[PDB]
Amino acid sequence: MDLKPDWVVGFVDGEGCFYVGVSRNRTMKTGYQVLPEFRIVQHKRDIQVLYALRKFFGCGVVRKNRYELRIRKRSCLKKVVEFFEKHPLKTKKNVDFKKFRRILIMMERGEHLTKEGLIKILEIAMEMNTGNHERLKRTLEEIR
Amino acid sequence: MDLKPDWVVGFVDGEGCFYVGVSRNRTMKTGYQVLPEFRIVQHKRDIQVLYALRKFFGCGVVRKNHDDRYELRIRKRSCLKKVVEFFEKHPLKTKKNVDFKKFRRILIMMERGEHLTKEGLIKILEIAMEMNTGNHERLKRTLEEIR
Repeated sequence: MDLKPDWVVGFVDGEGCFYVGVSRNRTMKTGYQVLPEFRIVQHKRDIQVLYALRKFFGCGVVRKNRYELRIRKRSCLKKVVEFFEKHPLKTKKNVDFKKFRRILIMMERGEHLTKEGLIKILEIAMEMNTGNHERLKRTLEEIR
Repeated sequence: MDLKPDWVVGFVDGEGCFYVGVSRNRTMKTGYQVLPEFRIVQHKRDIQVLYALRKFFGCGVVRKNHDDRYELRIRKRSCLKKVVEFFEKHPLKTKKNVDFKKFRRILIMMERGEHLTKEGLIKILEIAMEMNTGNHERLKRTLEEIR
């Protein structure tokens, strides 16, 4: 499988998901962990595409949920982010992408380690289309 | 917005559906009309993409689907022909290509008028049933009516 960058942009506009989860994790000073992730889900008949996309980005995990390319490692997410800056998404995923990127930058620069940075991140995540709004709302309430 | 061909391929690989329906139609000697179509469904916030694809192909209708969803639907023979020739030039990468190839075979058959004959229509229904679309039991009932 050989994939052309604009083919990848099209496929991700269609199938890709930029997500930021937050879970309780009382090890963290703040009490919470932010979990950004990028995911593309395909039926098993198309698992080849998932491996081809892993090869394209040079990183990621292909796993069964229905199989998934899931990217969690910040180094790998960085490559994803710089790909989509050079080759922008076309749908509303572009807007989720930009919030996703902003959170990733904040985390790389360690801003999530303060109460105020965590709060800022939660607010940005609540503006994304990818679920968990009520859940983000409830953790904002616990932090305050 | 303007789209690049490779982007269209990528997007259709992900979200495209090649559909072959059938309905009764008394004006046909065979008693039925095959209705191939290409559809792409999106949430309403991405309505703009549907109009971009419509502009890219230069044909098709954007319409409500259900609830908060909308569709680009391409049905007219002259438009389907433009879709077929596009994906001949720029092949799909996923197993959407298998559906596409079955879809193209059917349209080629329908251009040749094969749907006007019993055996030609039967063959079309049989190919449609090998496709990954949610219409099998309807195709099956139609074959039973025919026989």
